[PDB]
Amino acid sequence: AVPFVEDWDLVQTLGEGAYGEVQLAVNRVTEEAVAVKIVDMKRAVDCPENIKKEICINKMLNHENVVKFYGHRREGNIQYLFLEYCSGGELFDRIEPDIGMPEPDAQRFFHQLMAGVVYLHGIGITHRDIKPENLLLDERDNLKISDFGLATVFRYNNRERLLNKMCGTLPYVAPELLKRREFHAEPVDVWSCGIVLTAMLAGELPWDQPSDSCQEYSDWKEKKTYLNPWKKIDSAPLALLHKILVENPSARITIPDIKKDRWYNKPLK
Ligand SMILES: N[C@H](COc1cncc(-c2ccc3c(c2)/C(=C/c2ccc[nH]2)C(=O)N3)c1)Cc1c[nH]c2ccccc12
Repeated sequence: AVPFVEDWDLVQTLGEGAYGEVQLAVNRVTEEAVAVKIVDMKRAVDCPENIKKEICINKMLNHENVVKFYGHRREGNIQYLFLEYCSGGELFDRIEPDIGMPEPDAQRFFHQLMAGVVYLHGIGITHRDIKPENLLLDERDNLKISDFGLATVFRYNNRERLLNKMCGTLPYVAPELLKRREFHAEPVDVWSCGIVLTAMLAGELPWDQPSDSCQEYSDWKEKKTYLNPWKKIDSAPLALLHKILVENPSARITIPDIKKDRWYNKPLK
């Protein structure tokens, strides 16, 4: 075999957190760039099971819209995850505050968001947590979902399993996830997408949590869109968010339909 092909240099860190340390690894021969997550299984009850599922799931993914997987290699506590690098950073830094971005692009990024999700759900896999700082980019600004830590299989042998685990992100989390003891899983993800849109359409979140106890959120129901944060969102998409961000998860436009949307299939715009 070719010499020095297993050695990757550690240039800079891509992040930092309570998850671990995803460093940017570069080959030693080809200079092939890759990201490496350094999750640490500590003590005697916490990650050893949560990192296994992640590693266990990333072994199913295979789409140009999802953090490509390569492998891993356990070294006791220090675990290394080799996932497709991204020079296009996160979409999170592509959103201007109280502004957003060129509509013609949000429509774009949205599509890809649906492709990955479509994909996932296709094989019965919920991400249970979507958001800009997760939706990465590449050299061609091609959206690429990431972070399958809070992922879980909702469908196995054509037998959808309902959920109950309330793990996500309060603003981006669905509303029924904070109301019903049990609930489907596909929807929640779609709802989490709607935000992503307005997030790229308004350059600001809509609320803190989809609860009647939250000011604005209450108004979004009364259809109070007049000059509210949903003022920077033209009808075209806002009409889609009306259908998306719907109270009754048992009446929330799907993806096969999001696809059928009018703003969703509008040229350039
Ligand atoms: N590990 C997390 C980051 O979330 C991730 C979890 N799992 C996987 C990834 C991940 C996977 C593949 C990746 C990247 C990131 C990545 C990031 C990147 C940054 C700049 C350019 N590229 C890349 O190019 N390929 C990222 C750090 C964190 C944990 N808790 C936090 C609280 C606040 C801020 C950060 C964190």
